[PDB]
Formats: sequence, C-alpha cells, structure tokens
Amino acid sequence: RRIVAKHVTKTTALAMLGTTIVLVILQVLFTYWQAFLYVLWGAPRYLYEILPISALIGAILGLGTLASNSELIVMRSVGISLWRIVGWVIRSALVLVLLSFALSEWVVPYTNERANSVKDPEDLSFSQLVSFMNYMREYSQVPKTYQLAFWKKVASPFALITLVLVACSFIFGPLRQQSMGFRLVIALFIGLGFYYLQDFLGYASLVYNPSPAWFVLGPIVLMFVAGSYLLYRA
Amino acid sequence: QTLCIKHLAKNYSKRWVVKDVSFEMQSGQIVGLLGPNGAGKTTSFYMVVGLVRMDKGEIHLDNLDLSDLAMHERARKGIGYLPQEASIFRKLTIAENIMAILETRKDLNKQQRQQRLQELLNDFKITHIKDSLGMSVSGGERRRAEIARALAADPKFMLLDEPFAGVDPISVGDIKDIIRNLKDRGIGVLITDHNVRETLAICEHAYIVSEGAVIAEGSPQDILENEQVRKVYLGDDF
Amino acid sequence: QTLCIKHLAKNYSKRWVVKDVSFEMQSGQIVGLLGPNGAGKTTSFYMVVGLVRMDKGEIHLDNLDLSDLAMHERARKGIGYLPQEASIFRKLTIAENIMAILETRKDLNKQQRQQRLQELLNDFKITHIKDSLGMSVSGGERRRAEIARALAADPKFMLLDEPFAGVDPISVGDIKDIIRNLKDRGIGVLITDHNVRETLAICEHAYIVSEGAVIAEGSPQDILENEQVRKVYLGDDFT
Amino acid sequence: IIRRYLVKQVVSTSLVVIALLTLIMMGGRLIKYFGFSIIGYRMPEFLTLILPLGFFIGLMLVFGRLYVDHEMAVLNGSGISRIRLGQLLIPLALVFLVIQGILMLWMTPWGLRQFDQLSKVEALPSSKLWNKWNDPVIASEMGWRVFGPFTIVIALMMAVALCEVSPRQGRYYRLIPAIFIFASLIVLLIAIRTRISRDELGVWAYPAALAVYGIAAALFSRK
Repeated sequence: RRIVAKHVTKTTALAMLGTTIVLVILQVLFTYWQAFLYVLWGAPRYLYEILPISALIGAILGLGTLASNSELIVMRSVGISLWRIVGWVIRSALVLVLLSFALSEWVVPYTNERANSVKDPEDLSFSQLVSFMNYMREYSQVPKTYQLAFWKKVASPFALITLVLVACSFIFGPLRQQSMGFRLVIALFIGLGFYYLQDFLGYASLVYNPSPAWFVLGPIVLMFVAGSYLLYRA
Repeated sequence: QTLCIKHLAKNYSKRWVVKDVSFEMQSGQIVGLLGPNGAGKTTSFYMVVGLVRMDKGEIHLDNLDLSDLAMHERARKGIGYLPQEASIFRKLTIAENIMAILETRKDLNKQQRQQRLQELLNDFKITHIKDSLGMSVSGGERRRAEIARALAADPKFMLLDEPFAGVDPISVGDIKDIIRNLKDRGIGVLITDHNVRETLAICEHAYIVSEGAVIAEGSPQDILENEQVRKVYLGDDF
Repeated sequence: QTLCIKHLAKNYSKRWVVKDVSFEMQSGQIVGLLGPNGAGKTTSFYMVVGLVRMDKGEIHLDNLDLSDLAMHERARKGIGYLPQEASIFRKLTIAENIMAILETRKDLNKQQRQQRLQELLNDFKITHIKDSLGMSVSGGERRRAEIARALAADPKFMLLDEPFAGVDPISVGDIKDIIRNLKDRGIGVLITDHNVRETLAICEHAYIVSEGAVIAEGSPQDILENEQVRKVYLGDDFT
Repeated sequence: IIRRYLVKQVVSTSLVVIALLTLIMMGGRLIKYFGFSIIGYRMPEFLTLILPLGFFIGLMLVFGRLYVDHEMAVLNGSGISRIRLGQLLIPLALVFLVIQGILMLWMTPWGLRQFDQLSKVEALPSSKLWNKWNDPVIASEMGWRVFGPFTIVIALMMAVALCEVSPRQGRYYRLIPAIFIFASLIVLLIAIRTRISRDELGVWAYPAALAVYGIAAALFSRK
C-alpha cells in the first residue's frame, strides 16, 4: 500500500509544518532594527522548542480533518489497522525528529553564537554537551544539572513520537466525533500539561537522589503506555 | 457463506439499548435490519461492523468467530462498511480512491490492479469524473464512488448504513439498481434505514427489532402482515 | 393574513444556490416547500426564517416589510421556527419550557399565564410528564413539548423544518394530527421536508424548488400530474 | 425563567473555567516557585485576571451551547434576541463587577502585603492611595484598581458580540479567536498601567481603552 500511506502522511506532515510556521511566527512576534536581528537570529532556537508542541497539534488537526470527514472509518472498513495509521503519522513526525537533530547539531549552536554577538546546560548542543561532560568526568565530577540537560536532549526525539502517538490515540478514542475546536482546545491542554510536567520533574531531579533519567523518561514511558492503551480500546 | 449473529447486547448509561438481537444472513442476499428509531437497530448494526464494542454476543462467519476481532480484523475477513455521511477521500481523485484500496489487496499484482480499477470505474459509470477531486463531485456521483471504493477490498458482506438518506424519489431507483447489482455480484447486503417504505422493497428477508430485541422475521410480505409490527412500528395504514 | 415572498436569491461561494424563489402562504393554510435535496429548498426556507442573510428580494406580511428585520424581530410579528434537531432546553422542566416563552408575551399577566400554560399542556397530552427534565423524555414526547413551546409565543405562521425527520411510521400520523391542529388553530404552517410522500398528504398547496427556482405550484394533485416535476424530482413511478 | 436559566448556566461553567485556569495559571507559577502559604497570598492577584477571563469564556461556552444544540434558534424564533439575552445577564455581571471590585481594591493589596513580608505600590493599602493622585506611580495603580473591575462589563458585551457560531462549526470554534480578542484588552490595560507609571500616557486612558472596546463590541453585536 502506497497511495493510502502518502495521503495520511502528507496530510499530517502539512499539518505539522503548517502549525510549525504559525507557532514560530507568533513566538517571534511575542518575543519581539538591532532588536529585530536578535530575535530573527533566535528563530532556530524558538523552532527547536516548538517542535514537540507543533507535532502534537499537527497530529490533532491533521488526523482531526481525516476523522471529521469520515476518512478514518473507511480505512478501517477495508482492513487498515489503528497501529498502521499511527505508523503513517509517525512518518510525518519523523521529519520533525530529523529536523530536531539538524537544528540541535548544526543550526542552534551556530545561531546562538550569532544571537549572543548581536546583543547554560540547556542551551548547549548535544555535540557540545556530551563532549563537555566527557571532559569534566575525566578530571572532576559532572554536576546533576548537566545530567538532566543530557537526558532532556536524548529523550527529545522520544518525547516527540510519544506525544504524537497520544494525539493519534485521542482522535480514535476520547476525541472521536468531537468538534475541531474541542480537539484543538484539548491539544493545547496536553501541550501545556506536558511542558509543565517536564519542567516540574526536571526541577525535582535536581533536588532528589534518583538519577534524572527516571524523571525525564518517566512521563514519556507512561504517556506511551497510556497512549497505547487508548489505541487498544480502539 | 452465512453470517450467524447470536444474542447481541449493549448498554449505554446503565440502560440496555440492545437485548438479545440475533439474525442470520447469507451471501448473495439482501437483508434489511429495520425497526423504530432508537430501539436498537442502529446500535445492533454498528456492533456487526465493529464501531461499538460488544458487551455480549457471538458473531460467526462460517464457523469463524469474529466476536473478539476489531474493526479492521473483521474487514480483512470480508465485511464492508459504507458510512451514511460523505466518506470519500477529499484530496484524492475518484480514480485514486479506488486505487487506494486496490493496493491493499494481496492477491493482485500491478498488472491486474489497473485492469480491476478500469472495470470498477466502468461498472459504476464514474469514468468521466475519474480525474476530478472527491470534494468536487455530486452527491449521487460521490456515493457511487464510495461503493466502488468499498468493492475494491472484495467484501463478502457489505453493510450499508442509511443508503436512502437524503435521496430524492427520482434517484431512489439508482440506489436500488446499485444494491441489486451488489447482490448479483455474490455479496450479501445488510441495510439499516429510517426510510422503511423502500427498504422493504428490495430486501428479501427483513428483521424488525423493537425494544432492543427482534420482534419479527421473514420476507417483507410476512413483515407487513405481522400484528406486533403493525401495532408498534408500521401502523395500521401502510 | 398573507405572507408574501418575492424573488428570493442567495449565492454561496460564487454559486447562485437560490434564483428567483417566490411563494405565498396564507394564515390557516398548510404549504409544503419541497424539491430535490440540495436544489435550494433548504436555503430558501432559511431565508424565510432568518437564519441566513438575504442577498436579493423582499418578504412582505400584509404590506409590512420584513426583509430588513432580524430573526427576533420577525418572531414578534408572528413567525415561528421549529428546528429539525432536538431544540428543547435540556436542563429546564417541560412546564418551564412553555413558561419561559409565555413570560415573553406582553399581553398576558400572571393570572392568565398559568391558565394558558395549563391548557397548552392539556392540548398536547403532556400534562402527565410536565414535571420531568427536557433531556429525560422520549423522542415523540420531546417534539410535542417543542410545538407546545412554539405556540406559547402565539405565532401566526409556523415554519416547520423537517417535521418528519427520524419519525417511525407509527408516529408519522401523530405529527399529521398536530400539523392539522395547527391549521385548525388559524396558524399557517410552512413545511420543508425530504419525505415528500408524507408531506404531500397534509399540505393543500405545494411548491417544488428545482435548480434554485420554483418550477411548480398548486395542490398536490396538480404537482403529481406535472410533467416537469416528475422528470427532475418525483420520477416516472411515484404515488 | 429564561434569566435564571442563563445565570445558572453561566455561573456553573464560569466557576469550572475559573478553577481550571487557577490550576493552570498558578500551577505554572507554583512549579516555577518550586524551582503553600505563598499560593494562599497570591490567590487574589491571579483571580484578578482569571475572573474576567473565566466570565468571558464561561459566557461564550453558554452562548455557544445555545447555538450548537438549537436552543438559540427557538429563543430568537420566539422574539428574544441575542442582545436581549446579554441584557438579562447585567445583574449577574454587576455581581462579578462587585466581586472583582472587592478583589482589586482590598484583597489584592492585602494578599500582596502579606506575601511581600513573607517573601512596592502593588501592595499598599487603598486608604493610602485614595489621595496622592499627582504621583504617576500611584495614579497608575489606583486607576488600575478603579477602572480595572469594569472589564467584567466589557467581557459581557464583547462575549455577546463574538458568540455567533454555526451548529456544524462547534461549541469551541470561536473560543481561541475570541479569547485573544479579550486578552488583547487585558494586555493593552497592562501596557497602559506601565505607561502611566512612567508619566507618559495619563490616567484618562483607562476608560478610553474600555470605551473603544465597548463601542466596537456594541457595533459588532448589532450588525
């Protein structure tokens, strides 16, 4: 099957990219000649932090258009499983994951230098972070604020895919037959709920004994399990 | 092939909308699942398709239990569904809609897929709109493309949901000709509809479900001369 | 009283859905506004009610222009609306549903408002279920409460939208008596419905709206014998 | 009966939205603070903003529900317009204006006074700020407390204007477009409080900001 796969992937990809363009423009305006270049040079760093939430809203609106048009019912009516339709949406999200890697490795560490010239462990790129941690560990102890930053980056692609799967499971589950406005409202509550949960559990990893991996990979594993359960209920 | 369905049951808000609905359907035969609105004809229809999870019941298709299977696992066994609402792929052309489901077939190669697509377009007379987007076709033309798309998966039992919904009396003959064509192709058709005047005109064996249970069974002639159906559903004059 | 509609028109997405639709309905007369689905019979009905803004034409009620008046301003002139979908106040008592509109009336005081509500409940045989919520009633009983509520506003013309929608053949006759009772009350009834077979059984004057324009007019017997309707709407075999 | 029907619906769904926004607006700040008495003393500060936002959202959810499930077609079709329905909620909006007037004038300073000691013109008593209008800093704060509560009235006639929605569009279709129109008023009023504090705009711009939004909402509701 290829024609069905392209239709589901392209519709979601255009919704993930369409939401990305809007969310970056709003965040550029909200953050906002010398002060325009400082914000314009910061767009790749604003882009990197929107990808987890633009993929959630993109899959909600991308599949919501398919669901409200009764297009997801006739894909099941011919023998296309729920996990296959999710796999096609993940292909759209895999473009954002690859874009997240490109920004993190080669774009964000460069425009950050340019942005600072015009005018933290989180801001360090993965290439810089791992190299710096390996340097400190060879001669001293790496602080817990660098371990959390390392785990918040290695689990960034896995938080984009898991949050997409939760969005897909909501379309097939609780948010089925609902209005387009209600799906968008719920997609905004999950986005804020995830940003707050990952912020709070990030701070809690710097105050409690267990490694930050438990706190960073905690919600991602639980949302994946809970999201995959809503898909099992069909 | 026989689609044995036994003792269906489903509750909503702790109220059993469907209570022991059981009927049998055979391939190449039109069976109308009729009844009063809200009495369980729609809910019992959806539990055959798979949209509504079965609280109690057994669905068999030639001693093969489909009770535990999901919507898609039943569709791969030969059960089709035609939604009442517009379900065409809006951004895909009419020819791409049929070709989209033809690639799902495993026993068809690229050579015969195009041949099968060509005759499916000719069967339903949608060749002239094969290049037009699914969002820009007439309601009568779109519905022919939805049935042609469903037949691309080669179903053994096509469950039609509200086929005569918003259909003018001029075009009710076109839908009947289509449904009769499905029967002549060896596909059993299950019809649920609020329009009971015309559903009792093509179906060979109708099931009237009232108060959540099957209250009558037999040919449309026997259904009309049924005291319980006349008292509850059809009325004294019909 | 004579509701006069002249030269209705409405274009959607640069496509003229309605083109020169004009019909006349008198008080105490049932008029059925029928036609092919999507041919402009639904849109032309809505411009009469006031849901969709007019784009050309005029509406008169005894040389009293209603084209510029909004939906609520026509309702005070005696034009009612009954939505096809469930429009009862879900969390209001059925007795309060009729009462909520009775308090709108200015020519009724508290003494005769309870009397009007009591006789409205008795006229529709819902006085036994008058203490239950709007959302906890049968489909047949709910519609009887929506018509009793509509009569509380004391309309002169009632514009019914799909009265025979989702109605079993047992309960079609019940609606026929209701619509016949509305005519016997001196209230003109305008009916738009896809179920043309049953709509033609109560209306004394039917209008067939095809390709955006009125192509037929007269009694249902004249509509059936019309060769233009039987070619586009009713078909060769229809009774 | 039709006024009590709407007031019961609006109050019920405004308290849900207010409790939903309090959990979100101050859940984010509580997590940042973590990075229970502080939350108690900042209740009047956040509820000063949530109450106009909860009333506005709660107004559109009720008026959206009437449109979606066809209870507005039978209210307009009975002679009761949408503007008339918004005028039936003036007694309710007056209660919310009085309620927020208590927050803005008394508990917002009192809550900020105890928080400041536990942790400024934002916490000075209203008695000490009734006079001394000459100083722009006090002029901005006192004007923020006097003309601030009148956003409830603006949230009433602007939610009536921006609530018309089609049954197929949905109950939540016009939420995000119109919450930003309401939020543009508050963001403008916070942007006015700062301009007055720098003696650049004058205290007269508080009613002017409300009047422009009041007239625009009244004209849009009568189109």
